[PDB]
Amino acid sequence: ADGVGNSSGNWHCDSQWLGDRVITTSTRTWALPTYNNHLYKQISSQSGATNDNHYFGYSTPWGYFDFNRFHCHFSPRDWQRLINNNWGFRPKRLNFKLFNIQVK
Amino acid sequence: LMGGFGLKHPPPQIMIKNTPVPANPPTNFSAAKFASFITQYSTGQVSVEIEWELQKENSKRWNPEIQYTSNYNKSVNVDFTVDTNGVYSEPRPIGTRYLTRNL
Repeated sequence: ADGVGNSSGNWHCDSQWLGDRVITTSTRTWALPTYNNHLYKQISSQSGATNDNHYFGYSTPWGYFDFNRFHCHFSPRDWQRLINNNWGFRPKRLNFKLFNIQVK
Repeated sequence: LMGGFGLKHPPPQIMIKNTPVPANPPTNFSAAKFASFITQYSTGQVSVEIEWELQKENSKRWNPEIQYTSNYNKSVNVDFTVDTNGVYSEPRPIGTRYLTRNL
């Protein structure tokens, strides 16, 4: 809904402390390659792998986004504010965005 | 210059004394002042409540900041605590300047 010359988003990295809650936001730049030539391939453990290490599965051309580490969402100073002042925390809701996409 | 806030109208002085209670006067009038008083003292309870306004830290620095912390190493006495004899002590002169700000 923009076209070639209009940005589809802005960079929001800040953290916000309302004191009952904290809202942390992270914006990053990513690069997505073509994985295994647009192909679904089955993968499995080789011969000579021990019984414990055998596996069977599928690799896909798709990539995925993982924010599941804390330091993604918290700076070391924001982490300090949390751990020094608080007896506990839990996540409430999240919001995710992809924007300013470029295919080269 | 020792520190604190300068006030033109600081908190007022609260003054207290025990009212004199005379001992038994002579039975004939004497205009001399009484030097003879019933020995007494007073005890009681005193409450002080101050409301303090705070200025929160807005800093954007990435790295952590110096905090005032207790030491985790074991010790005979806990700091800022009574001893075995019931004596409260303060180990160090804690100051108020830890968080940082740009000029």
